[PDB]
Amino acid sequence: GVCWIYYPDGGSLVGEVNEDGEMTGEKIAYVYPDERTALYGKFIDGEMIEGKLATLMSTEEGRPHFELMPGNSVYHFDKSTSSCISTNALLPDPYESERVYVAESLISSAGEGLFSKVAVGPNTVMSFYNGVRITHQEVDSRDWALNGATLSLDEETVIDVPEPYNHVSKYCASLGHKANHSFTPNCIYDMFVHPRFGPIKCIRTLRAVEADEELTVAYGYDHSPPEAPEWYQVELKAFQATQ
Amino acid sequence: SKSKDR
Ligand SMILES: Nc1ncnc2c1ncn2[C@@H]1O[C@H](CSCC[C@H](N)C(=O)O)[C@@H](O)[C@H]1O
Ligand code: NA
Repeated sequence: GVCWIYYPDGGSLVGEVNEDGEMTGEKIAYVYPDERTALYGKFIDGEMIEGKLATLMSTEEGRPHFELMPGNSVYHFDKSTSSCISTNALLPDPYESERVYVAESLISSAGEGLFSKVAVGPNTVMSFYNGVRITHQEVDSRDWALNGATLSLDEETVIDVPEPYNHVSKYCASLGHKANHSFTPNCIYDMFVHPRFGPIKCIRTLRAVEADEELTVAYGYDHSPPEAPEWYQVELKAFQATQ
Repeated sequence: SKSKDR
């Protein structure tokens, strides 16, 4: 009967597979890593065609029972390209929206930062880092002023949130690019397979975090190639002294 | 590399 297929990050696809063993049907769901928030509806071979926001209320004999959320929030597989970040740049991720918000950073002169909405435990996925997909060659050969929000995805791809999409008034489908740097972070970047964004990275807590605590990540620039923006070099000197 | 987390 029903099958659950988990990703390493804890998200899953669940439903009755078809005669070919594929996640294809009108009652398939992607379930986020809270094992509660779900996108339920039409999938073809595990690709989300029309996922409606739902809550996983219970399971019976392994079968998930959902309640659809009010409204008509629907989502589809919408992987970015080199030039298009999203078909719905202003449509937030529903899992992320209940976990983080953007506000002025507590770090001096650091602009906006990303904050926890609620108290969470260690190993909790908080936020998604989606962006356009460009090459290391393009990124490495341009000035640092353009590389504020670049995140390496793999050996071939860098994810970027370029102007003006680094303003939430123009892009808020994901918010991972809003987390500031710390050499003593409370989060890490981790691999994530998202039903809307595809293979991206996420921000995951490494320890318990309180409500309204700023989320920080080590940006992990090369210290001995330091190939890094000036503010990072300045704080690296500071960090190294406390050691 | 001019990107994070490489
Ligand atoms: N520890 C730190 N100190 C100073 N500036 C920081 C910082 N961590 C991040 N930043 C700033 O944040 C940018 C990366 S994007 C992070 C979100 C950004 N503060 C925003 O308002 O959208 C960097 O270019 C730098 O301007
Ligand atoms: Na799950």
